[PDB]
Amino acid sequence: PNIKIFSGSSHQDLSQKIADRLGLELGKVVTKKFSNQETCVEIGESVRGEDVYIVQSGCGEINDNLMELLIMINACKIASASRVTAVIPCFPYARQDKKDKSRAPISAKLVANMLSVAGADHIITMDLHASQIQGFFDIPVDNLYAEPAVLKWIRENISEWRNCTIVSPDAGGAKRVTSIADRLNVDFALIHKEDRMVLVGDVKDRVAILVDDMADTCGTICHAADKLLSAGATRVYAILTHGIFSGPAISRINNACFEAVVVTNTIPQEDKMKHCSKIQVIDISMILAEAIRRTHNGESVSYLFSHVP
Amino acid sequence: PNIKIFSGSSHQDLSQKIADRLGLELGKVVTKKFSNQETCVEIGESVRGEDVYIVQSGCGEINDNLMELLIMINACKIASASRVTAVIPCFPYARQDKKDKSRAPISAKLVANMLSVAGADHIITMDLHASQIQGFFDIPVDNLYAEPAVLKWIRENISEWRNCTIVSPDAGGAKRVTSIADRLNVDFALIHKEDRMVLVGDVKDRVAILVDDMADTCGTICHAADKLLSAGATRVYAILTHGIFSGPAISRINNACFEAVVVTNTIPQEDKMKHCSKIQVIDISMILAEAIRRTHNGESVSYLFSHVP
Amino acid sequence: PNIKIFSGSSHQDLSQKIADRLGLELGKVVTKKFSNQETCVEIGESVRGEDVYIVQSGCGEINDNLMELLIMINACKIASASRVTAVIPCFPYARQDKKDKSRAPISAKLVANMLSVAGADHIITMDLHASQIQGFFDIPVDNLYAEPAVLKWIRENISEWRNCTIVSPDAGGAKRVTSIADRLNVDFALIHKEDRMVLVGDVKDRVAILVDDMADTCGTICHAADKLLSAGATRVYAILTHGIFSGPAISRINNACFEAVVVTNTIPQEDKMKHCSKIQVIDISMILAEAIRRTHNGESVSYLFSHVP
Amino acid sequence: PNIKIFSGSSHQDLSQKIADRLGLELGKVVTKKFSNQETCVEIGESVRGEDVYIVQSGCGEINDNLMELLIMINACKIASASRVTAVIPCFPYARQDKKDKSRAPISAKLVANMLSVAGADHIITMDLHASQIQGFFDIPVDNLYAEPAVLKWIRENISEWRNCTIVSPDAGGAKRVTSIADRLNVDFALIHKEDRMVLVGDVKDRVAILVDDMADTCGTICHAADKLLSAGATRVYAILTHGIFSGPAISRINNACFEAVVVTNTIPQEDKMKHCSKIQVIDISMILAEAIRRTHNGESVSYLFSHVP
Amino acid sequence: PNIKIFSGSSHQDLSQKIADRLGLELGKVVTKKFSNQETCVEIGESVRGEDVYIVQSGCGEINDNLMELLIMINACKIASASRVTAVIPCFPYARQDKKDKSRAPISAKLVANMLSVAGADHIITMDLHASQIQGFFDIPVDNLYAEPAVLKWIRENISEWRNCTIVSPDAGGAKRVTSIADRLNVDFALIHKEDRMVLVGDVKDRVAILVDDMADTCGTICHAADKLLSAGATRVYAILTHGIFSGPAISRINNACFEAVVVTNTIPQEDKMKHCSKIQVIDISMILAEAIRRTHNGESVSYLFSHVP
Ligand SMILES: Nc1ncnc2c1ncn2[C@@H]1O[C@H](COP(=O)(O)OP(=O)(O)OP(=O)(O)O)[C@@H](O)[C@H]1O
Ligand SMILES: Nc1ncnc2c1ncn2[C@@H]1O[C@H](COP(=O)(O)OP(=O)(O)OP(=O)(O)O)[C@@H](O)[C@H]1O
Ligand SMILES: Nc1ncnc2c1ncn2[C@@H]1O[C@H](COP(=O)(O)OP(=O)(O)OP(=O)(O)O)[C@@H](O)[C@H]1O
Ligand SMILES: Nc1ncnc2c1ncn2[C@@H]1O[C@H](COP(=O)(O)OP(=O)(O)OP(=O)(O)O)[C@@H](O)[C@H]1O
Ligand SMILES: Nc1ncnc2c1ncn2[C@@H]1O[C@H](COP(=O)(O)OP(=O)(O)OP(=O)(O)O)[C@@H](O)[C@H]1O
Ligand SMILES: [Mg+2]
Ligand SMILES: [Mg+2]
Ligand SMILES: [Mg+2]
Ligand SMILES: [Mg+2]
Ligand SMILES: [Mg+2]
Ligand SMILES: [Mg+2]
Ligand SMILES: [Mg+2]
Ligand SMILES: [Mg+2]
Ligand SMILES: [Mg+2]
Ligand SMILES: [Mg+2]
Repeated sequence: PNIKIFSGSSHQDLSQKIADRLGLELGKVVTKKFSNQETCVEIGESVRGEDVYIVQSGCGEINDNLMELLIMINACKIASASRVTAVIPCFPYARQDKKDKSRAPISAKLVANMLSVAGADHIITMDLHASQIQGFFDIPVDNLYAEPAVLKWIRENISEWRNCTIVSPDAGGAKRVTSIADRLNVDFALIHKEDRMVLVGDVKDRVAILVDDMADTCGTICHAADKLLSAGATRVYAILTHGIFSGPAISRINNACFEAVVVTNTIPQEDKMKHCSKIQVIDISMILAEAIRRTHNGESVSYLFSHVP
Repeated sequence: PNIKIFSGSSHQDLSQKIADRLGLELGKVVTKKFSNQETCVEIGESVRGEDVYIVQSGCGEINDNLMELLIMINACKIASASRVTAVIPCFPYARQDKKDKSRAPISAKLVANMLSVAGADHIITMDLHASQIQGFFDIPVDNLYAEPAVLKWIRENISEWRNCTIVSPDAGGAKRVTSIADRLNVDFALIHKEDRMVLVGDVKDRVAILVDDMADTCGTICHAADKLLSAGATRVYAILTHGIFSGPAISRINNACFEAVVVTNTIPQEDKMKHCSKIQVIDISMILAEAIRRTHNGESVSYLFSHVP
Repeated sequence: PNIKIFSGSSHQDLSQKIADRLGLELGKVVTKKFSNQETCVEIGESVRGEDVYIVQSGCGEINDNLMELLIMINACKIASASRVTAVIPCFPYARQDKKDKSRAPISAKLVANMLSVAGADHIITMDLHASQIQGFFDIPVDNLYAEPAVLKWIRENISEWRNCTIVSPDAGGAKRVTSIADRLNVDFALIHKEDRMVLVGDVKDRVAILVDDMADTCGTICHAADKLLSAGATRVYAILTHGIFSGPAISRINNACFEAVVVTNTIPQEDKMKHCSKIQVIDISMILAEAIRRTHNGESVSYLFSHVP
Repeated sequence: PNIKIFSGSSHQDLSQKIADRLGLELGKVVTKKFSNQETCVEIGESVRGEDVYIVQSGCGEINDNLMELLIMINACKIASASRVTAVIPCFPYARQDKKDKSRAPISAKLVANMLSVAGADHIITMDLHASQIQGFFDIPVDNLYAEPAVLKWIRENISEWRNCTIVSPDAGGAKRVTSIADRLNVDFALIHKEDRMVLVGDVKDRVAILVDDMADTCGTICHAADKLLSAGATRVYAILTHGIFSGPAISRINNACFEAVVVTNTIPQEDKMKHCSKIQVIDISMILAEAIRRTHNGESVSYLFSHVP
Repeated sequence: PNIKIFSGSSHQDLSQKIADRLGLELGKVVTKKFSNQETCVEIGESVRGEDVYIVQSGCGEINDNLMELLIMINACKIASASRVTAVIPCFPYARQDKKDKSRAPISAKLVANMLSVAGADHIITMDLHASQIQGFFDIPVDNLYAEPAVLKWIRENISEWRNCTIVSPDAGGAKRVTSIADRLNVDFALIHKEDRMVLVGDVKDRVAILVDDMADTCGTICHAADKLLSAGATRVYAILTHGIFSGPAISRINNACFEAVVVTNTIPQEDKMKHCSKIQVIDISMILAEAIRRTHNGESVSYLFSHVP
């Protein structure tokens, strides 16, 4: 059983980077639309008895990409692939992980059920919005972390990183920032709203680094950055694993005081970089490629939680 | 068939680093000396049907270490190991690779024959003194290169690396330096002796980096560094993959003008670092571990010739 | 046990010269081709209990000549010759002596293995491309040197030889030229490429003598000669032990500034001399004959490294 | 371990047919000549841990093709292929399988030794001239038979095949023809020379089918066909597994009385078909492909001795 | 072909004694260490067509001496010596001649393989620990016996030798002592441990002579001597062919009751004699010289099993 990497249409550059790191060519697949806009998928090579990995992120036209992924999984499964793995760098509907006093769907659970019923045997993803989403599955889920790559970027790009403060934009992400603060041996601050925000932790004359899983409309991080500059910070960075940047995010970032907005490439960023000078991209294709290769060879994946490959 | 890593007594720190990078514990082996100083080897665990890797460098008490390696290979082979690989970071007797108008042995060929007859199926080594030594074997030999790690060190440690000159100490190593000069887009200079040395290539007001496979007595690199300072160089570095440092090497380096003497850890360096402040060590255990893991899994090893893992 | 000299079809003039110097007639052998172009060999006399020497150079139709040599060795060995020696003035595939970051064969090692398995007990050759090729064998290899004959030619043909400069075309051959420069007590210069070439050593108003093991396409020596004339040299000679002269070599030499291109007769040269006026031939049949006679009589062969017989 | 099929330059059409029947693409390899006509081989993809099959027949420029095959085997073996198999449809030097009161080489044994020393683990060939050549190896040799394909051709092309006579051109091939005569339930005749030939077996008013392993100069089969027409045969066919057709074979066949000269495609035939109308080709690529696939999967190869796949 | 005797650095006095008995001078060889402690060997005279004997015992720095011997053998073999013989008075790793329910090497077999692959044609040794080691070779091995010299010493040094008892220290050596007891016409006793030892055979008022192949730490012979004095012996001698005397052997012998500890000079003894008064040395250089001369002249070597020359 050999590795076969297939790309959905969502993030083809990431799939190519992963394939190069694995020393493989992308599997032959046609993924287009019929005239009535139904997804058309044709696997152009035999996957019989192979270990198939389908790379598709929850970005762009999310429902189209999700249906493409489900259809590709189904096609590979009924084509007698030995194992089918969904590599989903940004998990769609992850923020709908609970009801919370509302007659709302748990869309993340529905997506997990659909992936299971399509025939996925395994899920590889990066920085799930809530790690409880792992429990939405009955198949194994490897939730990778961008934190090693983030730490690497911080050390090689922020000269004052030993005196910086890692800041959570809200009370929800504090855990994450504390982890980073522990790995860098720096202070960590929290910010939460009472339209006013309150900040705990000295940030004067120090570089502040907001850290988060995602930036969708960037209202949260822009408000946090305004507060950090109010409290005497020297420069404010924002580091996010998922740069969705929908709606007014680009305009707000352009009008914000960030020195840089670093995001990983779990979502393609070329279009946003055109209209926003201060967006920078961390490659995480090495982490994804190593996770694929370790799941295939039966090596430890959790080794990657703390080690940059 | 699983990976089993065994350490000879020559370089136990390197073996441990490799084992950690592989996520494995070192195999149980007793390697001591009988009273009459014959090597005693006892494999403390079953290696039947396993892929065995024995790590032993040509350093320290070279003949003792070589005999230890041969005895361990023999013990694993008659213990029904599926495959036995010798991981020899610094190949012993590599400099005796030819006769050249002398009634001399070709000791490198003798060592290759002894390794083959002991039962080695495969050799992993780093920067063979002459790559023709690969032809001394009939079994496959993977000759790894420290060059990716050297390039990484140069970029992250020499601030002026874009304006530096890579210098060969002699005409023999020019190929190597040209390779490095190609990967950095810098000038390359040669130095050869006519007790006088002649240098080709502008080095004034520029950082010079001597590059070589090994430093035994360091007469070559010390003379080259003196010449480089004569020709107006600003600082002179020396980068070698094998830091043997025998005889008067430490005193000469201490009396030399080197800013630093960077060597890889194919040979243990802790004792030399005690008596020489300007020696610095590049870890190459990641390259060796990746080579072991790729030979085991049937992935491409030559991928490592240009990529730091 | 008497000497029997057999000629392959590659270089019959050299075999005849060697046989005359030994006071012997060439052994009766038929070496032709079957209709389907397979080599046909028939030993026309008994070689039982004899010391057999088969002369065949790696020239012309190289694979045909090599197969002829292997077949003749096999025929003599199963005909109960006491000892079989391959006299190979120019060793085929000598330039494929290593892999060097390529998925390439080590063809020189393969040729050595084939010669050993055909039944060769001993190899006599001249100026191996790399002396490490000696280690590719387990049988003894005598690598003779054309240097004594070259020194003789230089003294008797270049009137200004005491003020000449011996020049290496590249960094690889410097050793050789230094040896010659030591035996003549003259200056030695190096030339290496950075499409531009750099020359170290005064050559103005002095005769320059490029020295090398072989000239295949003569791009190297022609570029070196152009550079030497640029640097004010009076006349430029080229002396090579192996005159392969394949491809465009004859046209380039005809368009080059060489006063003469001296080569030994390890490879037949009559055809090339027809189309190139400035090619001159040094006879080395005396060295080969003396080496054969000394190996037969158990006298010192290395005596020939410095003495013209 | 996957199948990798590599083509030598001798018979690229056959290699492509085999690759298509296996559902594979031919492995990336460069096989050209250096300027001095030495074979140049570069394996363009990793073969590490793979089951490598190199297809090269003993045809055309036989010594060049044989050296190409040996060099490719060596390149794959030192590139750490798990297993290397030589697929040699027509075995070179097969007719030099003995000495027989001559001081001649046993060239077939030399070729076997060279293949073994190059690193071949297994040989697949078709209709060895003498099956004793199998004993020239110590590695397994699968000698396939064209007889099933020949029987198929006879039944579907000769309408009178139930009343035909299978004829041996000489006493040596009688076994073969008897085998065929047994599988068709027809008469079998022998022909041997006393310049006159004597024929045993009624052939009047019956179609005669000469059968043989090879046709080199076609003197044997042309003389046999003349004798068969003398003895009242209606039509004479010739069926050979190896159509070498060297020397005057094409002219003799054109002047002969054969209805057809059927040969297998162990040797490329397109050029000969241009100048000879009555040559016809049986495809045996299915037999070779099935043999490769069965050796790879550990299924029975001898199943193919009697079954067309 | 003449005799050439070369000395390794292990036992130069023995080599000189052998050379004098042969009427020869020791061959010119340089055997030193490079700076990094690799063995350096240079044969200072032509050995072409000669019968070369290299004398090196398994004593002192055993792995260094063994590597020296292998390198010297290789140098002589590629220097076209007609025959190379290793004269190894004490065979290294002889006690590691089996595994015996342990995952241990058979180091003696490895040493034999290394000697064969270095190019040894013949082995001369004295009192192999187990004569089965002869079967570890495919080349002839002459295992000489010190017994004639021991018998001579006993008769000329022990006045009561006709009434003495020859004693084995263990059950393993009984054969040897019985041989001696047969040649002297005396009683023979055995001793074996049950920390207690049991002795069979009357030894009261009689001189006892322990006999053995080697004394390494001398625990065995010291315990045996204590038991012999317990059983009423008058004086106790110990005679060993190999006096290794490593570890605490000298102190134990000094504290033991031995009248004398006689050893042969297969291992140099001058240093041990300085610190131990009761060590005495039998010269066996006459046996070794006669064995060399008889192998050279084709005379019977086994003649020496019973005759002092
Ligand atoms: N794609 C989406 N874009 C924007 N809002 C979304 C999206 N999907 C779900 N939501 C809504 O966003 C809210 C979830 O917000 P969020 O994850 O920031 O906070 P939380 O889950 O309440 O707390 P926390 O993550 O801090 O523990 C819900 O009201 C949910 O319906
Ligand atoms: N361990 C050793 N320490 C020192 N010198 C050694 C050692 N082993 C061999 N030598 C000697 O060193 C010489 C080889 O030197 P070196 O490798 O620097 O140059 P080279 O092979 O002549 O040329 P180059 O490597 O530049 O092509 C030989 O004379 C060899 O005998
Ligand atoms: N017959 C041949 N003709 C031309 N090129 C060849 C031939 N055989 C091998 N080569 C190629 O030529 C190259 C070897 O070149 P060359 O011997 O001039 O330099 P090198 O070995 O890199 O260095 P140097 O000899 O200076 O130490 C390799 O790429 C090899 O594949
Ligand atoms: N390529 C070749 N082309 C032509 N003749 C060859 C070739 N190779 C060898 N020969 C010669 O052909 C003869 C072998 O002929 P052939 O195989 O037809 O008959 P055989 O071996 O004597 O008997 P049979 O095969 O009938 O049992 C030998 O003299 C051999 O030297
Ligand atoms: N150089 C050495 N010094 C000490 N012990 C050694 C040495 N080499 C091997 N040994 C160990 O010594 C043991 C062999 O002991 P010894 O030869 O005295 O007895 P044996 O082979 O069991 O029996 P015996 O020789 O009486 O038939 C083994 O355990 C072996 O590993
Ligand atoms: Mg939430
Ligand atoms: Mg949040
Ligand atoms: Mg060297
Ligand atoms: Mg050097
Ligand atoms: Mg070269
Ligand atoms: Mg060159
Ligand atoms: Mg025949
Ligand atoms: Mg026939
Ligand atoms: Mg024992
Ligand atoms: Mg004992």
